[PDB]
Amino acid sequence: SALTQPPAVSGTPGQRVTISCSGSDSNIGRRSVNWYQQFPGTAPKLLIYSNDQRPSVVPDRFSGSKSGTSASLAISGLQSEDEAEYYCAAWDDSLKGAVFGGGTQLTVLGQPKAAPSVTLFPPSSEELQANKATLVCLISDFYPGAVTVAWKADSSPVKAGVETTTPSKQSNNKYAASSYLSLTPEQWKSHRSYSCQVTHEGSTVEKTVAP
Amino acid sequence: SALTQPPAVSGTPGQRVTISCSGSDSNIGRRSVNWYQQFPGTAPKLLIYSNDQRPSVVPDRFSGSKSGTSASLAISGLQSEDEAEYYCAAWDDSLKGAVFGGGTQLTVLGQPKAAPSVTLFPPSSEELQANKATLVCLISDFYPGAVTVAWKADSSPVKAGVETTTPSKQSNNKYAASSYLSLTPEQWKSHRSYSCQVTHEGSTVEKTVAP
Amino acid sequence: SALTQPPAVSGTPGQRVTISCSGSDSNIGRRSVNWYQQFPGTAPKLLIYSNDQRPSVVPDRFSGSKSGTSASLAISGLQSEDEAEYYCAAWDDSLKGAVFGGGTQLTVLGQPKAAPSVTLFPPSSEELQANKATLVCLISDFYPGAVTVAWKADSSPVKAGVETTTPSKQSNNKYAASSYLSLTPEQWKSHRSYSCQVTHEGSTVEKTVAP
Amino acid sequence: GAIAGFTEGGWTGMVDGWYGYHHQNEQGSGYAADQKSTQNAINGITNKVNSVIEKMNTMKQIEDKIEEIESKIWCYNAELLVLLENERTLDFHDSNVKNLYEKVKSQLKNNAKEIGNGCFEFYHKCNDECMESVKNGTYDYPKYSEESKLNREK
Amino acid sequence: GAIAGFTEGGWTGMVDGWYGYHHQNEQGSGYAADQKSTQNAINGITNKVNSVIEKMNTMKQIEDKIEEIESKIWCYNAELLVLLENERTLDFHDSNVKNLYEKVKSQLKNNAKEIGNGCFEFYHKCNDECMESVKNGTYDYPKYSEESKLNREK
Amino acid sequence: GAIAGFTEGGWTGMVDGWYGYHHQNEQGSGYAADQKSTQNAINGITNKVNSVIEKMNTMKQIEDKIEEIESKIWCYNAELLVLLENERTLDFHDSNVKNLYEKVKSQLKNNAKEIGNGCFEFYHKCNDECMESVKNGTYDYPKYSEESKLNREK
Amino acid sequence: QVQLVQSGAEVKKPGSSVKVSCKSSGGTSNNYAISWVRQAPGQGLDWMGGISPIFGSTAYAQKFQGRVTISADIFSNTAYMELNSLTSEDTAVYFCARHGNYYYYSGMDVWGQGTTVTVSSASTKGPSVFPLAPSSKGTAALGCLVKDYFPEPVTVSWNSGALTSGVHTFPAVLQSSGLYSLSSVVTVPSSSLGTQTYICNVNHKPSNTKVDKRVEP
Amino acid sequence: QVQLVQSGAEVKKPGSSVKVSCKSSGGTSNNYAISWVRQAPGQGLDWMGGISPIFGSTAYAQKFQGRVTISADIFSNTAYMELNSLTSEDTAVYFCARHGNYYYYSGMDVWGQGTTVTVSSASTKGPSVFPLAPSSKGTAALGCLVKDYFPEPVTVSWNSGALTSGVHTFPAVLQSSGLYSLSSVVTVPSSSLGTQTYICNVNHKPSNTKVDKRVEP
Amino acid sequence: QVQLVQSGAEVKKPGSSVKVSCKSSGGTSNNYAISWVRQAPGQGLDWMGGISPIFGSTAYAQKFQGRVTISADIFSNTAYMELNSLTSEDTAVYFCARHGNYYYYSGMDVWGQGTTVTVSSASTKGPSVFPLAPSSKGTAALGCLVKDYFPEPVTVSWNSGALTSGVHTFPAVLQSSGLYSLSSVVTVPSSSLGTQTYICNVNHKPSNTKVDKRVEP
Amino acid sequence: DTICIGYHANNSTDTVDTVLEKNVTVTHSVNLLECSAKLRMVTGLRNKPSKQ
Amino acid sequence: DTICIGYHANNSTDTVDTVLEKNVTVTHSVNLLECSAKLRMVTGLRNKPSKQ
Amino acid sequence: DTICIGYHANNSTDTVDTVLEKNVTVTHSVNLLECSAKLRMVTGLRNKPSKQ
Repeated sequence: SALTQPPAVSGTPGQRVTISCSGSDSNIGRRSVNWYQQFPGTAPKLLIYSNDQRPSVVPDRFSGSKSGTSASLAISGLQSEDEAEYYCAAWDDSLKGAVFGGGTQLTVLGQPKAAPSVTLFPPSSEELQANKATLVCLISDFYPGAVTVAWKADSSPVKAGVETTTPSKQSNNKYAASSYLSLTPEQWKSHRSYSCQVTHEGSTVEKTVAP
Repeated sequence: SALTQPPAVSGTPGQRVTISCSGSDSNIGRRSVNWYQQFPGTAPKLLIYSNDQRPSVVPDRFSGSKSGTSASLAISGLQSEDEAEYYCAAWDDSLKGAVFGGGTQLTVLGQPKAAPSVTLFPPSSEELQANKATLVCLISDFYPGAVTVAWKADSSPVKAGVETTTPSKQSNNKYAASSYLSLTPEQWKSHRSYSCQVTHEGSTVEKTVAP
Repeated sequence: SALTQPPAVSGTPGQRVTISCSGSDSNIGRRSVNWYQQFPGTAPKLLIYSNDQRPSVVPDRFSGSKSGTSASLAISGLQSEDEAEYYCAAWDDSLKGAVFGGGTQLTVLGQPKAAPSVTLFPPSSEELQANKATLVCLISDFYPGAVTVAWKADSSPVKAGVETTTPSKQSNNKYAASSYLSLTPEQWKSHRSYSCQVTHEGSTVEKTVAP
Repeated sequence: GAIAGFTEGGWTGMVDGWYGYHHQNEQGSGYAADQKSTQNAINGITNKVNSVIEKMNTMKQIEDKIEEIESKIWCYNAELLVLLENERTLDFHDSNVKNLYEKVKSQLKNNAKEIGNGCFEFYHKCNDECMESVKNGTYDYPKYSEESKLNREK
Repeated sequence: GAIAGFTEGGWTGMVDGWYGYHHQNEQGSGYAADQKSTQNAINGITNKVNSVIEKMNTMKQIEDKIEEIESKIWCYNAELLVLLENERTLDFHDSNVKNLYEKVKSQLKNNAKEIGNGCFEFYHKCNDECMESVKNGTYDYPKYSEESKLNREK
Repeated sequence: GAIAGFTEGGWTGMVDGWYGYHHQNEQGSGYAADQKSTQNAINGITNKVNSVIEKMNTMKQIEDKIEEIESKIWCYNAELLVLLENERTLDFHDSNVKNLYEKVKSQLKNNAKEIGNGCFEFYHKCNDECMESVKNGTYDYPKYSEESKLNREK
Repeated sequence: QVQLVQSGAEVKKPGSSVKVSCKSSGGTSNNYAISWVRQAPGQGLDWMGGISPIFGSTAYAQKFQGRVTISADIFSNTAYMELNSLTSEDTAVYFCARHGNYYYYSGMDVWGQGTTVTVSSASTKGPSVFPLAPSSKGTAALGCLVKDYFPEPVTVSWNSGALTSGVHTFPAVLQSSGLYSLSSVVTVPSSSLGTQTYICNVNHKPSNTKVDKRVEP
Repeated sequence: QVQLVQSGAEVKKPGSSVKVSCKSSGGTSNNYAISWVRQAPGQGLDWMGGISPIFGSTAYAQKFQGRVTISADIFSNTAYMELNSLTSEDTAVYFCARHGNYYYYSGMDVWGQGTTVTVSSASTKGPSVFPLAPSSKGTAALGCLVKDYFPEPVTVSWNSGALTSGVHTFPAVLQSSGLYSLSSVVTVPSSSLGTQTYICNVNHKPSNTKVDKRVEP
Repeated sequence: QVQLVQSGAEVKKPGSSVKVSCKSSGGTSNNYAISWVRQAPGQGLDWMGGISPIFGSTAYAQKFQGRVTISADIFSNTAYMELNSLTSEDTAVYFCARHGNYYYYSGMDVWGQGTTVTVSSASTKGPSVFPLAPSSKGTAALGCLVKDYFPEPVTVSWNSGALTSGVHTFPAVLQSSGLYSLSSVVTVPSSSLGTQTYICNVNHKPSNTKVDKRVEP
Repeated sequence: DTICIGYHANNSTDTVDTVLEKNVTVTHSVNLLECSAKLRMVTGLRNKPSKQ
Repeated sequence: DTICIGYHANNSTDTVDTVLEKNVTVTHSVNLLECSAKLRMVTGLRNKPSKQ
Repeated sequence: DTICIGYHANNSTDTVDTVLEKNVTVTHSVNLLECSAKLRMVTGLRNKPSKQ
């Protein structure tokens, strides 16, 4: 890929920070560059075209310049909803093709620790009749993102059958994750109670279900 | 109206007389003139077009000239059937419209006194049954045109209900007129006889009907 | 006819002989000549066109030249199957028409005397029932062509009713002829036997039929 | 600004006819349209019209489905026969007025010569007198060859 | 009066073909038509014909009212497909003979040069010899460049 | 050999659009196509398409014999409406680019003048600077009238 | 054999509008200019305007501009004139006329019969016809009396237009009540008296009254 | 594979007219000039004229001008020749021929079978066929006798053209009565004698007599 | 109001081929260039190529040349992309995009929802859905468990898309057996408990499983 | 002096279709429909007004 | 000397219609009708004879 | 220096029919048939490539 972008950027709310794009004579050097915005799991939106030109929907706080063989974009009054990845793009005459930058991930200087809402779901009744037992611990309401959940049978941990997802952004953007405990009704019939234990930044939250 | 004609002309049978048409630079002065013939109650016929040009049906005795800002037409060997009114016409560029002269009435030096045939008509029989009585005095066969008719009940005149037409030309052209006596069968039942009295150039003709 | 050819030519097998065509300035002089081949009773075949040009089917042994106001064609290695008549042709501008030569008949130096197969045919049986008697002497298998056939009733000749054809070429080309004896069953009932007598180059062959 | 001539446009000011003339001698301007050929054009044009309009007009759903069939045909049939004579009405126009050029190149000879645009400047001075004769088709040329032959000198 | 060339008319006198030539060297006149392309024209022209004629042919009043429907369609259908290839038969003609110009402007080079009208006057004198070579497509030009290059002097 | 210009052909090398330009100042070659009018052309061209495709779609042998009737009509009906807009799609093209000539004869004035073929040689030397302004429609001419007026001297 | 045939006479009250038709019968006049010219009773000719349908010109007199609309139907070979906001001065006889050419300079060479248009505050009523018996006098007189008709004008013919000689039809009289009346008479010979019959045709469009009464001894 | 197929032979009495057809079978010749050339018996070729239907030329020999009409039907790929006011000199065999190109300068490269046209004062009558039994002689002879036919010419084939070897068909003789007669014979082997049958086809169009008789032992 | 609507996600095993559609709904984009750009998971944008149907251009990225075919149907306003010889690197999300103009220089201004294409050796199987009862907690939590589905991805909506607030649908987990499973939850108020019902919509095209289960107390 | 030959023009906004061309403005035409609603036939000439 | 290239002309009075034009006289055509009675198809060229 | 205005050409072998002309090669067209089997409609321009 023909166009050069820093891998990640960060900014405080309200500050101005800028992201650069370096190409060669074959692309930006003789042609206009377009840059795109991506929020996770959704399609891109066009922010600027023809170097410095701005689209009807886009806020004036975004503005552009390109020089020589490189182009750069400044976001003023950086705000939290702006958190997303944005890509440079251009036509390349050597390739006789469109090219994109590697991409730049923007982070907004985080907001304070927020604890999760954890919800644990029971075997649906048909499901035990079906041959099944599954526990769903829904870990929700979290901010900023990476933590560990350990699960107990009685008060004793279970390694087997545990699959825990890596974190994902919610729509107004803070994170949630999923972990599932797989296993058959005899395992269930036998027990106790079951618990999902979430510890965040060293502090642990637990919920329990019983047959 | 843009074009100038004498109001009336007269001629003896066989003589040549001429009728003039005066316009301004806006009409005849730069464009051709057409002149038209009118016998009473019927549509016009075209006699000359393009100043001096003559139509297939028209006698050579009609011929034309136009000069400067005026035009004139001569009728040779004037004859009695020629008795009618003839109009000059032209295109006007200022008006961007066609114009006509005021018109000229031609009279042929009259032929001798001819007395009328007077005919008086009875109530039709249905008409008396209908609520009606009307007398129709048809005064016919007259030459030249204006006379007075006075009507009598018994031998006494009646002013009321009498309406007498002003004279009109017949087709081979001498005149006829109509006068009507209006009134209800009691007026009729009561009377006498009724008469319509026509006096022409001081000499009187009468016809009578009785119930 | 505008184009000049010798009436007849002869050649030995294998020799080269040439046939000439003389025209005037009006035909060959300004236009190309085409020459045609005719075998008896069939349509012509085109041998050469555009003076010297040769058609796909034709053997190289035929070749052409034309000069000035005359044209000539040579047949090399003359062979017997070549026996036929060939015609010169050209466009004529004075006539504004196509012209042909008088034609030239080619003969190949004959092959030895070959005697005829003579076959005599009987009245068909229906035919005597029909009112008829006819004798058909088919004289076949002959080479070169002109001979006389005399017919006998008993051993006595009959002049009446005899019609003998002039000779015709067979397909691989040697000749055959036909003579017919016409006459009514009484003539037949009465007789003898009937014979057709063919004598060729002074030697006579006979066949006989009997009722 | 100036005036015109065919090549770059028609004449709004000329209203006396489809085809026609206008002249500028020292007297003054004045559009004069050619009744001559404006008429014989229209007459044929008129005759093309009625010749077109002479052609207008010669199980339940079977009847309809047919009715709509010739509603279909005829309606495009027309559309066909509209674009046709329309185009060739319009080659008829341009034809006539190049014919209304040969008009007097076969008359104005070499006394004026093509400005290019479709106008003429006379080696003459041609008054009302003169343009009228052109319009008439009168336009002689024993006229005054001489002076133009001189005037030609230019 | 003189002769012609395309621009202002075709040749009644040329009968040997649709397209073709005529020359006037000091020998004499004589219309000579181009068999070359008159043929390959006709062949295609002929092929256009059968290609057209290959298309001919694929409750009481219902049957009739239908019968008259395709009597109608087909009959104009044809009329459609007549004006078409007729017009484009006629662009095919004019095309060929401007192609029968490139003929030898890509051969006669600069030895004659366009009279304008569609004829040529040689910087040469080209006898039967020579026009034949043109007609043949032979027409070399190491011919005699020199003299024409001189003759050019004019 | 050299390059081109309309008159004798289109440009294989120009791919940025239907219509457009190319220039040769002393810097170097480079085909530049006119987005300006290539777009508004296509938009209308596109609009001609759906306008065409909007028209597609509105006793035993009676039904068939009818079915085949509008199989017949419609199928030629189309054929009609294909040759039409095709021809007039193609007068629309040539129209635009003579309009893409008036483009800057109403701008390049008398600073270059028609080569004939459809190109221009400047009484100027017009760098990237300059052709861009032409392309922009910017092309002023208080520019440098003077030198061209001098350069004109040639 | 072209002739222009105009619609029959119409009468409408003021402020209303009227449309008059002129049909070119026996051929087309589309390649000609046709003009409308009006003649008020006992007055001169007045150009209203004209139309040349194929040429494409429609022209109007200045005084009648904006009030008159002139139109043509090429299919029917008929030209129409429509006048609006009628007043008493618009009462007149209206003619249609064909110029010599496509334009209005040329002479008007085919003329319509003329159409009478009467502007009156009024309510149209139909005539009653009554026979006038051959009471009076080789010659005799007979007639029809046309009674109580509004508004003008009425046409009278005898025996389907078959009867042509010696017929005179009188002008109307306007009575004090405001209604027209008329008589039509023809003098024909006394010889056919008893055997042969006379029949009357009376028609007047505003009423569209076409009425027949036959006169008997 | 183009071939020109001409109509069969015709015979008409003098002063009458005849039309001869030449069909281009297996393709079209419309893009070619086709000429008509006649050969009188034992005489040279004579150009009558030609036609090039797509090119648009129709040409005539000078001697035959005004008497001959040459035409083509492009649809049927058939060209026609019609001659009028026949006399005895017009008795001949008529060929149709295709030139190499659209014009008549080029060689004539496809030739019709030829059509015989006979001009005779006469009344056409049909032939009667009678078998000629294998009376005479590994080889044998059989035939058909064609009796009493007017006018010339007649075609004979055996067993539908299936029979090809050793067949010779004789020239006709003209008898004193004025009628033609002929015999057709084929010599075939004696070996098939008894088992295998021989069948005769005789046809001559002026009579349009196509007649069949089979020969038996 | 134009929007580009792409076909749903597809999954095919390697070496096979896939065709992706992009429909221009609410209007046409034929006068525009449309490009196909792919984004592999957590990776940058990659131009594959583009087509401008009315203009007549079809363009391809160099790396994808010969393997990708881009097409458009002007009638349906739909553009198609087809890729061949799939391998694991071709697993990605594929977007369709419209340029600002007829050409590819211009910015891409209307974007499709994106279509996920997964290349896996695998045999597609359908999910089973089971309700997650409002067991846990003015606020409550309910959900659906999506069990045993191959391959990715599955879409979940509640009550026909009528239900919009407080719904979070989780990422899938890939189990040791190799099958995906997921849960979808929404937190809604406790107030409607007993009266009002919640209904689940689960669909995933490779299985084309669209499955419904409603959650009850 | 000069003389020019010219053809009519006017302020008509009326338009027609031809085989070759679409919506040409012409000075005058008649409308034939006393179906698909497109049948104007030209009588006048191509409308190409001067300017001043 | 000169050489000219030319096309055929003749004295044919035959005429055809084209999309664009009416009754053009051409040197040769074939008539297709072995309905509305107008179907002549041209084979020859436009007939434009010299003069002398 | 020079500047030229030009139109597109390419290596397309695609062809269409017009009222006036047959099989013209053009750079691009769309095919309408998703009967007589002839309905190509042009979008591109007449294909007339330079040479070199």
